[PDB]
Amino acid sequence: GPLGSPQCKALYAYDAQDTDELSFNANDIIDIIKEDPSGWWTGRLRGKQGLFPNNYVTKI
Ligand SMILES: NCCCCCCCCN
Repeated sequence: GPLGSPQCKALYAYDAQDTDELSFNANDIIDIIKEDPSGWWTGRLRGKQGLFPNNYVTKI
């Protein structure tokens, strides 16, 4: 593609609340794998994959 694969930048830190969730720090860059319509997106960051709330991030 002309652009990289989709990413977003965390606006706020998120601490996973379940085993299927992803934790990250504010300003972390997350690779987006899936964008569920609920806003629970699937991301990868530093050797972790998991669900995270999209209201904590901004697409870049
Ligand atoms: N712990 C996250 C639960 C929220 C539900 C995520 C939706 C996944 C749908 N495959």
